[PDB]
Amino acid sequence: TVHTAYLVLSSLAMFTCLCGMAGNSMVIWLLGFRMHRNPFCIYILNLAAADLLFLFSMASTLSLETQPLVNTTDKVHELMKRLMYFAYTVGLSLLTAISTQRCLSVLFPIWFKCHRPRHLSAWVCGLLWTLCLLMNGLTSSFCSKFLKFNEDRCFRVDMVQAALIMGVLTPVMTLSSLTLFVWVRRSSQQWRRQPTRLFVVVLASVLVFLICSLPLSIYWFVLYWLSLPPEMQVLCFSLSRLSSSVSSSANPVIYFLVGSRRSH
Ligand SMILES: CCCCCCCCCCCCCCCC(=O)O
Ligand SMILES: CCCCCCCCCCCCCCCC(=O)O
Ligand SMILES: CCCCCCCCCCCCCCCC(=O)O
Ligand SMILES: CCCCCCCCCCCCCCCC(=O)O
Repeated sequence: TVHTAYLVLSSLAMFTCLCGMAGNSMVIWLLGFRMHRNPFCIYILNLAAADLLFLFSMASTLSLETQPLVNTTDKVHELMKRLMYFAYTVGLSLLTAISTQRCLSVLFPIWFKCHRPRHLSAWVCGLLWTLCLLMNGLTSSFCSKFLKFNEDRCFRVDMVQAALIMGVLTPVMTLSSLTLFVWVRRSSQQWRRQPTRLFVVVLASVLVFLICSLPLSIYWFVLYWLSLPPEMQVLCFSLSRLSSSVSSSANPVIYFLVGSRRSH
């Protein structure tokens, strides 16, 4: 019954996590000190690193939660689960930043070329990492069974994190991507040959972000606390992990391969 769906989806999650390790390692290798004169390369490398950490963290979590969590595979297990959620949050924030950068590259092209700071991406990434680390430190300091545990404070932290994500990251990313789509459609499709590639890649990015990345967020930060019966909460959690791992493994294909002008 449910114990078969759980194990099969966990096996799928492990497989896509390992594929994500391979892909993100290749992307990291291909972006070292070079192929970064393009303003669209710092974000991709940072996203690859964050996705690699996130997929490694689920790989470890799935390996550890198989064997009994008696006394020694529990503290490290929760540590790397917190690491996984931190990396997931920073990856979602990086996706939002990438979409906003792509939108601004066409909404304000003169500013993007002759006025954007050469290191704007660098400190935006640094600020995103710092904010994600601070928020996840708050989350772990109020929700961990080891560090410091509470019910009301943990619920409040989860609620504020869910509000932040679902009211900043999803609206900003969706509006930026749809503004890019509409601007290209209503400004370039009429004059030149229709940019079919741009439309299809933008739609694929939005679709994969909406139906693959959010499930884990909407489960962990919302569906966890709402009173839901068991034997179905496991299914939601496992579907969320599989969708998020698929999204993180497909990010290198949809962001680096589509946009590999330099490596061509
Ligand atoms: C207020 C809470 C935190 C909100 C963080 C939002 C992160 C995504 C939006 C800004 C990122 C992209 C900024 C411009 C990037 C560029 O054009 O190089
Ligand atoms: C962190 C992201 C910051 C984004 C700031 C956007 C700057 C826009 C500046 C005004 C538009 C300049 C180019 C068009 C000029 C015009 O309107 O005629
Ligand atoms: C876990 C906390 C980490 C905090 C700092 C993380 C910084 C990640 C890397 C940001 C900059 C990447 C390289 C930029 C190079 C450049 O364009 O000069
Ligand atoms: C560099 C970014 C910040 C990283 C650290 C974030 C804060 C750590 C977690 C909070 C620990 C203490 C929380 C309050 C404890 C209490 O009120 O009993």
